[PDB]
Amino acid sequence: IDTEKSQQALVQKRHYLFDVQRNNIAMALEVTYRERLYRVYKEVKNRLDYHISV
Amino acid sequence: KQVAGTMKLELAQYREVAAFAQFGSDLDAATQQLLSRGVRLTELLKQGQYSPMAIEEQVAVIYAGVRGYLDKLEPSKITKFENAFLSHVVSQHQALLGTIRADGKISEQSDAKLKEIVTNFLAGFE
Amino acid sequence: GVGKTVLIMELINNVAKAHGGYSVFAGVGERTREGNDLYHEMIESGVINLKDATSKVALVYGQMNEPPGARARVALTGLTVAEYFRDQEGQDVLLFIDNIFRFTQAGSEVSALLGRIPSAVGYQPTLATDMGTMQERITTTKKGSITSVQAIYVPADDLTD
Amino acid sequence: GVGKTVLIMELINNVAKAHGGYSVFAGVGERTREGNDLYHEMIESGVINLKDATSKVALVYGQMNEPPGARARVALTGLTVAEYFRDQEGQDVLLFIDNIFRFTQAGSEVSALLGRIPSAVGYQPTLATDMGTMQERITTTKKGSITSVQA
Amino acid sequence: TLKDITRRLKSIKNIQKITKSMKMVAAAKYARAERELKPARIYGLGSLALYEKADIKGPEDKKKHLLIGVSSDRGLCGAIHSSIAKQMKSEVATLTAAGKEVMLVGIGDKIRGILYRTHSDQFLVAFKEVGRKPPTFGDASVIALELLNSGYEFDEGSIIFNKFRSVISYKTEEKPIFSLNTVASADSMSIYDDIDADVLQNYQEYNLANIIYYSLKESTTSEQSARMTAMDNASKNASEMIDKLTLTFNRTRQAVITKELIEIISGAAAL
Amino acid sequence: LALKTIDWVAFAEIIPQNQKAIASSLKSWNETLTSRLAALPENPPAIDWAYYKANVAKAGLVDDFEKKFNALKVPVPEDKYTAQVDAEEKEDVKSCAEWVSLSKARIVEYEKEMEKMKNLIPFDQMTIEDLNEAFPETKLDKKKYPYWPHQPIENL
Ligand SMILES: [Mg+2]
Repeated sequence: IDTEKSQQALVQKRHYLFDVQRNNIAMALEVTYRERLYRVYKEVKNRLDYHISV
Repeated sequence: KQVAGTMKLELAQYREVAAFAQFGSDLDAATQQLLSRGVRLTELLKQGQYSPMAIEEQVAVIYAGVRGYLDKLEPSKITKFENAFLSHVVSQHQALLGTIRADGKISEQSDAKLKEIVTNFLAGFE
Repeated sequence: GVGKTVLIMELINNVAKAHGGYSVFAGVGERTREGNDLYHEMIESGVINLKDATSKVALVYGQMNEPPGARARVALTGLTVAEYFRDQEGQDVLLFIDNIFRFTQAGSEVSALLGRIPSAVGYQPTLATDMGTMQERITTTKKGSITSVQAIYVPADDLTD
Repeated sequence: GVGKTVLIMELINNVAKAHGGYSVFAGVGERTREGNDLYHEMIESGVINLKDATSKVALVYGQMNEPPGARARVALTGLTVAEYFRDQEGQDVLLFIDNIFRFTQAGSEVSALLGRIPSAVGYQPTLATDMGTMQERITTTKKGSITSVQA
Repeated sequence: TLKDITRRLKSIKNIQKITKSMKMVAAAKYARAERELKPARIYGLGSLALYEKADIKGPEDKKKHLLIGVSSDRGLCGAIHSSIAKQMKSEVATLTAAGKEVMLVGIGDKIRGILYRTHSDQFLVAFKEVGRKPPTFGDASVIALELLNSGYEFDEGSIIFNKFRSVISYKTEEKPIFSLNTVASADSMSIYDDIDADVLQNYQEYNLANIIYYSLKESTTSEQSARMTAMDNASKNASEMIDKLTLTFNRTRQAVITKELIEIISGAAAL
Repeated sequence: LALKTIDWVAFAEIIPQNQKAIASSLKSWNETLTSRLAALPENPPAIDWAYYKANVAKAGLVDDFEKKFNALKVPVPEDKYTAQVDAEEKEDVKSCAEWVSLSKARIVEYEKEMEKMKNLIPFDQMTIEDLNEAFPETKLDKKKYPYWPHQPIENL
C-alpha cells in the first residue's frame, strides 16, 4: 500500500522537470539580451574613447 | 582561530609521519587516516593566482575540509569540490556568510547551518 | 611559547620576597614590540607598579634599531644599576640580560666600524676580553652579590660557535 | 652532444622569415674553436651568405684569450648592435649570449684588477654598474623587442 | 668540504628515514604476525600432542635423514637466516659424523643461498616466494606434496625454525619428524586402535604438512620481530652518524667563513 | 523576471536512468547561467553627452553617434522554445494522471483484500476449506498429485 502511496507523491513531484527547463529558457534569453546590450554599449564607448584619446 | 587550531594540529600530525607514505597500505589504520586527512588538507591549501578569498569563505572551506567530510573523497577531486562547493555557498547562503563576517565566530547556530550545507552539497556533489 | 617571561617575572618576585633584593632587566637588542609586551606584562603581574613606590625591577632598554654602540653599552648600563644595588645597598640582585648574543653582535659591529681586523668566524678580535670585562662584574662580594640570568641564543644551533 | 646550434640557427631563420626581424649572436668570452665551428655551420646552413646581403645574423665575438675588459664589454657590443635594429626598424630581434657565466667571471676579473670591490662580491645582476644595466636594455620597448637567449 | 659534507649527510639522512619506514612496516606486520600465531600455535601443538603422549623416540640405527630449514626470501632480518644456517650446519656435521646420509631442504631464498655453496650435493629441493605474504596452509600443503613426491624416503627428519618467544627474543628450535616405519614399529603405538599401515601413512603425511605449517607461522612472526629490532638499531646508528657529520659540518662552515673573511680583509688591506 | 524556485534532490528523484547525464548537464547549465546573470547588471550605463559634447572636437561625430544609438533598437530575441515544453508537460501530466488513477484503483483493491483478511474466523472453528479459502497456497495440488496424500512425502 504505502509503496504505491510513495509512488503517488513521487510522480506528483514530476512537474519540477519542466519548470527547470523553463528557468534555463528565460535565463539564457535575458543573458543573450543583456550581453547584446553590453556589446553595443562597449563598442560605442570604444569608438568614443578612441577619438577623444587620439 | 576555531578552525585553524585543529587544522594546524592535524597538519603537524601528518607531517610527523608523511615519510611513511608509499607504504601506507602496510601500516596502522589510524595513522593511515592521519595520512589521508593530511593529503586532503594540503590539497585544500592550494590556491590559484590573483584570487584572494574572503575570510568567511576561507573558514567555510577549511571547516568543510577539517571535519572529515573529504575523508571519503579522493584527493584528485578536492580542488574541483573546493571550487564548486564554494560557489554554492556564496550563491544560496549569502546570509550565513554575512552573519559569520559580522560576528567573526562559528556560533553553534552557524555551526549547525554549516553541517547542513556541507552535508547537502557533499550528497549532491559528484 | 614556553613561558620564559613568566619564569623571569617569577624569579624577580621570589628573589624580592625571600632575599629582599631587587632585579634589573637589560634588554640588549630587543624588538621594540617585544619590549613593550614585556613592559605591560610586568605592569600587570605586579612586578612593576606605576602607582606606588613598591616596584621590584628596574628596566634598561637598548633596542634593535639603535647604533651598535648603544646596543653594546646597554648591558653595562644595566650592570651599573645592579652594581649600585649590590654595593651601596648590600643585596642579592638579579640581572636579566636578554639577549646576550645580541651583546656579542653589537660588540662585533662596533669593532668592524672602527676598522679592526676581524677575528675567526667574524667576531671582533677582542671578543673574549669584551665578554670578560662585562661578566667579571657579576659576582659576589663582601657586601652583596649579583646573580645574572642571560638568555642565550645559539647561532645556527652550533655550540662551538 | 644534443644538436643545439641547429636549434639556434633555426630560431634565427624562423624569426627572420615569419617576422621581419634579425638576430645578433654575442660570443662573450668563448672558445675560439666553438666560435669558428658555429660561424662555419651558420655559413653552410644559409643563415649567413658571404656573397649576398641577405644574411640573417650579425656576429660579435670576444674570445677567451682577450683581456677581461674585452670579454666584459663584448656583451654590450652585441646588445648595442641589436638595440639599433629594435629602436630603428621596430623589429623583434633575437640576441643570443653564449654565456652569462663567462660575462660575470670576466667581469669579476675586471673588478679584481682595479682592486676596489673584494673578490667575494662577484657580480650583482641588480647593480647599475654591473650586469644590471645590461639585462635591463633587453626589454619590450613600445618600438620593438629584444629577446635574449642565453646558452 | 661544505658541499660534499652536505652530500654525505643527505645520503645518510636518506637511508636513515628509509630504515625508519621499514621498521614501522615491520612492526605493522608483526601485528597480524602475533595474532595469527595463537590459533596456528594451538593447531600445530595439537598436531604434535600425539607424538608427545605416545612418546615415540625415532630410530637411532638408521641413516637416511632429512633436514628442513625454515627461513624467508627477505633480508635485513638480522640474525635469523644466520641462526638457521648455523644450526643446519652444526647438525649436518653431527649427523654426517655418524655416516648418516643427510639431505637438505630450504624454505626460503636466503637460507638456500647461504647453505648452497658449502652444501650443494646434500640438497634436494628449495622454495621461494616465502616472506612477502603471511604463510597459509596452502603453502605448507604444496611443500609437503613436493617433499613426498621427491623419490627420497627419509627414515627420519627434522625441521629447524625460529620459535618466536617475545618481541625481542626468539630461539632457534628443531622439531623431529618421524616416518611411517617409526610410528608403526613403535611398541607404544600398540595401544592405538584401528591402526594399519595405510591409516598411519595418511596420518603421517598430514602431520608432516601440519608441522611445516606450524614452523612457517612461527618463523614468520620471529622474522618480522627481528626485522623490526634490526631496523630500529640501524636507525639509531644512522642518527649517531648524522650527529658526527653535523659536528664536522659546523667545523667546516666556521672554517669557510673565516677563510673568506681573511681573503676580503687581505684584498682590502693591500691599498 | 519570472523564475520558478526549485528543489534539486526532488529533481534527481524524477530522472529516468536512460537520460541522467543530459539532465545533469541541464542542471549544470542552470547554475552557470545563474552566475552569468549575476555577472552583469540589468542595463548598461548609458553614455552621457556633455562629457563628449565638450571634449570631442570632431564635427557631428558625437552627435550622430548618440543619435544612431538612440535610433538603435537591439533585437530582443523571442524564445519559440517555451510552448513546446509546455505541451510536453501537458502530455506528461495526462500520462501521470492516468497512471495515478489506475494505481489508486490497485490501492483500493489491496485495501479490500487486506480488509477481507482482517475479518477472519477464529482458527479453532475454521475448516480446512475455510483455511484454503483464506490462503489459496495451503490448497493441495489435486492435479500434480491426484492421490493421497496429494503432496510429496518428503514435505509431509
Ligand atoms: Mg649561463
